[PDB]
Amino acid sequence: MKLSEVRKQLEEARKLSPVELEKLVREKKRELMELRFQASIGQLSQNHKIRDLKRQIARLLTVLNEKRRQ
RNA sequence: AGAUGGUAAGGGCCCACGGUGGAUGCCUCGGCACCCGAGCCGAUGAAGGACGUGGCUACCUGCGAUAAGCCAGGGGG
Ligand SMILES: [Mg+2]
Ligand SMILES: [Mg+2]
Ligand SMILES: [Mg+2]
Ligand SMILES: [Mg+2]
Ligand SMILES: [Mg+2]
Ligand SMILES: [Mg+2]
Ligand SMILES: [Mg+2]
Ligand SMILES: [Mg+2]
Ligand SMILES: [Mg+2]
Ligand SMILES: [Mg+2]
Ligand SMILES: [Mg+2]
Ligand SMILES: [Mg+2]
Repeated sequence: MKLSEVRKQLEEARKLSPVELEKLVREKKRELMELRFQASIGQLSQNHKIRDLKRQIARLLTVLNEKRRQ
């Protein structure tokens, strides 16, 4: 993902609530499964997408944790 | 009558060139010694592991379902 889009993800994420973070992670985890399936039948040429999503989910969960941590 | 040479199945010595083999010289990612520095970790679960972890991944390294990585500060260019 582009560095600027990462900052953007963090700012937008940091504005969210725990619950909104949970919904969004769950959606991204879903979107990853779709990607996995496509990789397995050979229809995902754009395979950088998998590394990306996995890190968005990390970043989000990382932030969720920030939120709950205090 | 007499007498003396060309035989090489193969062998031997020498010479040339090779094959095998990995000495020797040079080399060094490594080791060794001394000196200096520095010296605890663990229930906030250690040391050390198992199994995982990559779009394609046998192994090693890294990492832990947030899985060759997540956030922030500093450095660097
Ligand atoms: Mg004769
Ligand atoms: Mg002969
Ligand atoms: Mg002969
Ligand atoms: Mg002889
Ligand atoms: Mg020879
Ligand atoms: Mg020498
Ligand atoms: Mg020590
Ligand atoms: Mg350990
Ligand atoms: Mg491993
Ligand atoms: Mg990042
Ligand atoms: Mg940094
Ligand atoms: Mg920086």
